[PDB]
Amino acid sequence: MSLYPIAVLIDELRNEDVQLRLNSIKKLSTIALALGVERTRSELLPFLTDTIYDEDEVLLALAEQLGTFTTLVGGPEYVHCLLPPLESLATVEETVVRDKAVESLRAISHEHSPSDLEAHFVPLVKRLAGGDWFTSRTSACGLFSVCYPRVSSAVKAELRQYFRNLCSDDTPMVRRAAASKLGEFAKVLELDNVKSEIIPMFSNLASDEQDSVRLLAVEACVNIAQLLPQEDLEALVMPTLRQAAEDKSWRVRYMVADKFTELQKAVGPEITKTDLVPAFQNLMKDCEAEVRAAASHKVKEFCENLSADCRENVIMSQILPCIKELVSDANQHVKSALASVIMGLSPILGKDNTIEHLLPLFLAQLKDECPEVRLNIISNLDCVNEVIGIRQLSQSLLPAIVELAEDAKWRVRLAIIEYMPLLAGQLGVEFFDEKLNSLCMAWLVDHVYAIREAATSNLKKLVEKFGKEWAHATIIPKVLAMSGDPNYLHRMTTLFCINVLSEVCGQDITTKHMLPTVLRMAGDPVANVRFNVAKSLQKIGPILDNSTLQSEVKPILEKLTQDQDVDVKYFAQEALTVLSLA
Amino acid sequence: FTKELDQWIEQLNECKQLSESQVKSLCEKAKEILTKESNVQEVRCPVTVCGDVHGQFHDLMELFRIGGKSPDTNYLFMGDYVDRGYYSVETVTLLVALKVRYRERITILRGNHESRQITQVYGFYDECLRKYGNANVWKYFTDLFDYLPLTALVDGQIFCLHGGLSPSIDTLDHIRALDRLQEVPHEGPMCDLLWSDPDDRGGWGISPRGAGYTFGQDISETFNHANGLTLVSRAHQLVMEGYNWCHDRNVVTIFSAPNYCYRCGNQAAIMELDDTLKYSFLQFDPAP
Amino acid sequence: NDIQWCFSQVKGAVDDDVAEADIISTVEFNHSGELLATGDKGGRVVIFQQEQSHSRGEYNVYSTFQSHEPEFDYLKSLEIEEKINKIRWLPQKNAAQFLLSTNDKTIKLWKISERDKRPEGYNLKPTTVTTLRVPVFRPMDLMVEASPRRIFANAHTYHINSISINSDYETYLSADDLRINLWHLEITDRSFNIVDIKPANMEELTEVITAAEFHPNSCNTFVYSSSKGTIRLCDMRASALCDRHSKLFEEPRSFFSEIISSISDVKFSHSGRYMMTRDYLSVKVWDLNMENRPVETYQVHEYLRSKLCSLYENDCIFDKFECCWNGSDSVVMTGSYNNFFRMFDRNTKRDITLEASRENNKPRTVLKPRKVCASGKRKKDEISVDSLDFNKKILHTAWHPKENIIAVATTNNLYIFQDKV
Amino acid sequence: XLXRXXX
Ligand SMILES: [Mn+2]
Ligand SMILES: [Mn+2]
Repeated sequence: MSLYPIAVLIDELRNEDVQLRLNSIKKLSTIALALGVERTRSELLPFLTDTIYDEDEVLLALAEQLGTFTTLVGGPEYVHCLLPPLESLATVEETVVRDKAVESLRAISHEHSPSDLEAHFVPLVKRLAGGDWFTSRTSACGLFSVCYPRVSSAVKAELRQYFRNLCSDDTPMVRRAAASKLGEFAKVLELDNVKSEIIPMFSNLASDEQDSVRLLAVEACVNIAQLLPQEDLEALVMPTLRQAAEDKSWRVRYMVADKFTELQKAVGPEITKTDLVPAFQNLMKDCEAEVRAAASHKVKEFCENLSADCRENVIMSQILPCIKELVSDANQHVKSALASVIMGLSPILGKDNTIEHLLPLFLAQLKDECPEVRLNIISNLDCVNEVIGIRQLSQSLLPAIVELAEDAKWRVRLAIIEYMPLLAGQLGVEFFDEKLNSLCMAWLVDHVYAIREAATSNLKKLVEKFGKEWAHATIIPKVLAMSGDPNYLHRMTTLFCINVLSEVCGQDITTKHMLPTVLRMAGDPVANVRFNVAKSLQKIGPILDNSTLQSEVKPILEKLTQDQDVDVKYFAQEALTVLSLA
Repeated sequence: FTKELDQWIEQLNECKQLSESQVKSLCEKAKEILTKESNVQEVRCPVTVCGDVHGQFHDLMELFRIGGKSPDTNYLFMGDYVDRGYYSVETVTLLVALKVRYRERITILRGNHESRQITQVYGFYDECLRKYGNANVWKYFTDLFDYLPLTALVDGQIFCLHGGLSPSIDTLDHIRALDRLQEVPHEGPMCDLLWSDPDDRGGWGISPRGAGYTFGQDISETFNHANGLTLVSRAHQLVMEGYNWCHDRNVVTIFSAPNYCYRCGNQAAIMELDDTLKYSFLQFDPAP
Repeated sequence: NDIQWCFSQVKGAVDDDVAEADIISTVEFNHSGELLATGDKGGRVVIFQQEQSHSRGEYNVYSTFQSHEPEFDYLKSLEIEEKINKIRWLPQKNAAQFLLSTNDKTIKLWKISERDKRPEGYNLKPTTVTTLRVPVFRPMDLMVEASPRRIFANAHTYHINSISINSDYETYLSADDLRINLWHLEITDRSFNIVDIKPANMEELTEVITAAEFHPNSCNTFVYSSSKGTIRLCDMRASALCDRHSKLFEEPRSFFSEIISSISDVKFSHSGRYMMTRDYLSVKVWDLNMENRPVETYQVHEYLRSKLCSLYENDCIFDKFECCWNGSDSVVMTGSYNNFFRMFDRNTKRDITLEASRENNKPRTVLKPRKVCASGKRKKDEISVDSLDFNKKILHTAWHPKENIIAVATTNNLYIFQDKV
Repeated sequence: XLXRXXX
C-alpha cells in the first residue's frame, strides 16, 4: 500500500466531521496494521486512550473496535495494553458505551494468562470498583464473573469482598448494576460462598429502599435457586421470595406473578403446594388490578403443574374460591384475562366437577357485558368440549353468540364472524341450521361492507366445514333471495357470494341453481350490478364445462360489450379474453 | 395505457406515492376529463356521498371498508382532500387517479382547501416539497384543482357542495354560468359556495371564518324550493357525529375525517343514497 | 444569634433599563454548591463557579450557552417562549456536570464538561507521504463546553411548571397545569403519565397543578400543589396510576381568600421530614405526618393584607414566589417586593427582612435589616408601604446546600450574599 | 381550534 490514504485516515481521527471521525475509527485495523504492532502499542493506543471524548456513535465503535485488537497489539503477551483505553471508556456517562467497553473487557479477559489476568485485569476491576465516579463503579459489576475462576483463592476472596461492597454502594446505579450481575456471579462461585455471600445480598438488595433495585433482585431469584440443592431452598431462597410477593411495590409483586410458573418449576412441587399456593392466592386477590390480571393469566399453567397427588385437591379447595371472585371483578382486563384460559382446567377435574364447579363460572363469564371477555369464552371451545356437553353449553352461549353477532360496534361483529366457522363444526349441522343460520344470513345484508365482505368469505369456509351438499340445503336458497333486495349493495352481495361458492360446491349445484341467477342479473338497471356480473363470469368461467360456457355464457357477455356504459364494456370484453370465449 | 392506472392505484393503495413524472401526467389526463364537466355536475344514484378527507389517508382506507371499494361502489366526494393530514399527497392522488380510471363511478368536487393560497399555509404545500424537493407537484395539483366541479346535483333533487349558499347565487343556472377555472376568490359566489356555513340565526350573517357567509334556515328553505331540491348536502365543517342535520333537514353536513388532525376527536360519516334515493348514514371511527 | 449577612457580589446591568431577555427566571446551586446556575427569559443558561463550613470565594462565570430558542405554531398564531422556567442539576455521574432545563414545553438534558488538551500532528498538514504519524495530545488552556444530550419533547399539552429528579438516579417527573409525566433520563420517545387532573369538559375547570417535587430520599414519593391551596402526597408503590393511598394536606369564605390561597411553590426539607409551602402572604411548614394543619406559618409581608385589592388590580396578586431551605432545614427564605427578601429561623423564630440593592451597600458590607411602616405614618430609617416598588419583586432565590451563601435574583441582577466564617 | 379557517 501507499501511505497517503492511510495518512488521511489517521488525520481523519482528529477531524471536525463526526462521520469522517467515525469512518477512521472503523478502519482502525488497517491503521494499526500499517503502523508496526509496537507503534500500534506505543502510538495509536495512547492516542485512543486519551480521547474517550466525543459522541455515542464514535465512542461506541472505538469500544467495540478495541475488543478485536488482541493480535493487532501483539498476541496475549500484550493484551493488557488494551486496558487503559477500555478502562477510560468504561467510565463514560453513556451507559450504551460503558456496556460495550465492559463487553470488550470480558472478551479480551480470555487472552489474559492467569498471570496477567491477575497482574493487571484484576487491578482494573478494583480501580473501577473503587473509583470516585459511580459510572466507573457500575461497570465493575460486570467484570467479576469473567475472572473469578481463573485466579488464586486469596484473590477470589478479594473479589467476593468488593462485590459485597458494590452491593452496599451509596448509588442506586451501582446497586442496580450489582443486583443484576448477581446471577452470572453466583454461577461462578462455589456453593459454600453462594450460600454465605450471594444469599445474604440477594436478600438485602431484594429488600432495598430503592424499588428499582428490588425488582432487579427478584429476577436473579430463578438463576440463584438453580444453583442450590432443593433442600436449602426453604431457608435461603423462600424467605426472600416470600416477602417479594408481599412487597409494598405493586411492581415487584407484579414481577412475582408474571414470573410465577418460572418460579414453581424451580422451587419444587413440594415448596410449591407449600408456599406458592398461599401466595398465588394473595396475588389473585391483590388490590392492584395489574397484579390480579397477571396472576389470572397464569392460573391455567400453574395448575397443570401441581403434583398429581395434591393437584386436584388444591385446584378446588385452594384455587376455585379465588376464581369465583375473579369473575365478578370490577376490572374488565382482569376478567378478560381469566376467561381466556379459565377453561384449561376441566381436563384436570373431570366431568362431574367440571359440571358442578366449572360450569357455574364458565357460564357466569359467558354472559358478561364486555365483548372481549365473552369473546375469549368462545375462542377456547375444543379446550373444554372434549370433556363436557356441547349442548350443556349450546344452551348458555345462545345470546352470547347472538349478542356479539349484532353489536353496535361493527368491529365486535367482525370479531365473532371470524369464529363462526369453528363454532360451527363444534355444534353440528342442524344446530347451526335451526339457530346460527339466521345470523350468518343477516350479516350479508349488514350496513358495513367489511362485515358483509367478512360474512361472505365466511360462507365458503362454512361449507369446506359442512360439505358442498349442505350449501344447497340451507344456504343458496337465501343467497339468491338477496338478488331481489332493492339495494345494489345488498344485491352485489349476492354475486360476491357466488364468485366464492363456485370455488367449492361442485359444478353440479353451481351450474344447477347458482348460474341461472347471474345470467338474469345481467339485465340489472344499475351498471355497478352489471359489470359485477360480467366479472362473476370471468371468475366462475373455468369451473364450468366448455359446454355451458358456449351455450348462453358468451351470448350475454357479447351483449354486455354492447352496453352504453363505459365500465360495463371493459369487464365484458376484458372478461372474454379470459374465458377462451374470446 | 390503462395498465398503468390499475397499477398506480394498487401502488397508491399501499400508500406508495407517485413520481413527479407520473403526477404531472395524471394531472393532465385529469384536466381534459374535468372540463367536460359542468359547474353543477349531474350525478345519478345510487351513490355514497362523502365529505372532508383532509389527507388522513389511512382513514380513507377505513372509509372504503365501510362503504365498499371503488368502482364497485359509486362515490361522491365533496372537496378538502388535502391539508391538515400527514398524507395529503397519497390521498389526493388516489382519488384523482380513481376519477380518471372510473370516470362514471367517482365524482370529485372542489373544496375550499383545493386552492393555492390555502394549500400553502395549511400543509399540502410544505408536504409537497418535503416529499419531492420542489414545488412542482404542488403546482400541477393547485392547477388541476381549478378544473374541479363546484357543485353536484344528485337525481335532480339533492344539491351537493363543499361549503354552502351564497347571497349572490339563487338558481343552478347562476352556478353553471360561473367561471370556475380560476383560483378561489376571496369574495363572491364561487368563494361562498366553498366557504359558507349554516348557523341558526336568520338570513345572511358574517362568516366567522373570514370567507363566505352564514345562512339561517330561512335561506335554505328558499333556495331548495326555488330550485326544486329535497336537500342540500355539504361538508366543510367538522361535526362531532360525522354528519348532522340542521335547518329542519333542508341541509346536511358530512365530515369524513375521523379525529380531525388526530386531535379533534370526532366521528366521520358517509351518506348512502340508494337505487331509489333512500338515504342512510354510516358513522365510523379512525382506523386503528 | 442572627446570621450576619454580607454583600459579596452583583451580576448584571450596572444600572437600570433591564433587557427583558436578561431577566433571570430560575436560580439553582448544584449538589456540591460549587456551581451556581441561572436561567433567562432569553432562554440562556449561565453557570458560575466558586473560585478555589468552609469556602467563601467569589462565583465567576464558568459556562454560558443558549438552552432554548423560540418556536412557533404559525397556524395557531402561537409562540412557545424560549424562557427557562426551571433548572435542576443531576448528581455527579463522573468528571462532567449535568443539568436539566425546561421551558413551557421542552426539557433538555445538558452536559457541561471541561477540556484541557488537544490533538496535534496533521500528516497531510502534496502526496509526499513518506511516513505515517499519529497525533499526540498536548495540554491546552482549560475550556468548558456545553452540549445537549437529550431532548424530552412533545409530552405536554399545557405549560410545564416543574421538573424534579427522583432519588433513584434514573427517572424524573415534569408537570403542567393539569398533568405530571414520569421520564427516564435516557429514554426520550416515551413518558408515563402518573397524574392527570384535567376535567373532561374544560368548562368545569376548577383547579390547577402549580408545583410538584419528588421526595429527596423516597424513590416512590412526590407531592403537587394546586391553585386551590392543597398539597397532595403520592405513593407510586400503592398503585400503577398513583391515586391510591394519596394523602391530601389541607387546613380547616372571601373571593380574595381563594386568590391568595393558591400555592406557588412546594419544597421538601432537606431531611425530607417536612415540606415548605408558599402562597401570596405566607410561607408555611408542614410535617409529613400531620396533614390537617401546618406546623409553622410565617408571614412574609402582612402589611400588604389590606392592599389585596390594589394588588389584584395590577396583577401582582398572581406573582408566584419561590421559597427555599438552608441545608439544615433550620432557616427558611423567600421573597417580597421592593427587592426585599425574608428569612425565618424555625428555632429562634426571629425573622429578618433584607434588601437587594447595589447602590445602597458595598463589598463585605453587613446588610442593614429593613422595616416597613403603615399606609400613613412614616418613621426613622423605615420605608412606608405606599413607597414600595411592586415592580421590583423577588421571585427567584437560592441557598448554597451546605454554607451560608445565598443567590438572590432581582429583575436584572443576581446578588450573592454570605456571612463571615 | 387548530386555526377558524377549521377544532
Ligand atoms: Mn372546507
Ligand atoms: Mn374542511
